[PDB]
Amino acid sequence: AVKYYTLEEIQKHNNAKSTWMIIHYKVYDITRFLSEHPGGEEVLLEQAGADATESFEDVGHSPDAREMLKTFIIGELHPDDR
Ligand code: HEM
Repeated sequence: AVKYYTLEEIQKHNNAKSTWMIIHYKVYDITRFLSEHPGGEEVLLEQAGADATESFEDVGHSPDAREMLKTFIIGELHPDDR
């Protein structure tokens, strides 16, 4: 079963030492990619600990980027927060 994380817990992972993000209700820990993102680290920090779905789609990420995203998954957003 997937683990659920609350928005309350996810918001605590909002800096360079630990960055989590929600994208389409899936929760990712991208801390280790913060310095390797082709779009740079600052745009990730700007939305660290939050739902970045809209920004991820608006930028227009490639299929390869979406396959890479799967490698950072840790769970899904708790339903009380959906
Ligand atoms: C945490 C999951 C994310 C992953 C795995 C990811 C991955 C990537 C990859 C692989 C690229 C290279 C081009 C491509 O393949 O599309 C890229 C480019 C980029 N990303 Fe992300 N990204 C993520 C989140 C974001 C977020 C949240 C933002 C917005 C704040 C963002 C903004 C950008 C920008 C501006 C570029 C470069 C411009 C572009 O080529 O149009 N990315 N990202």
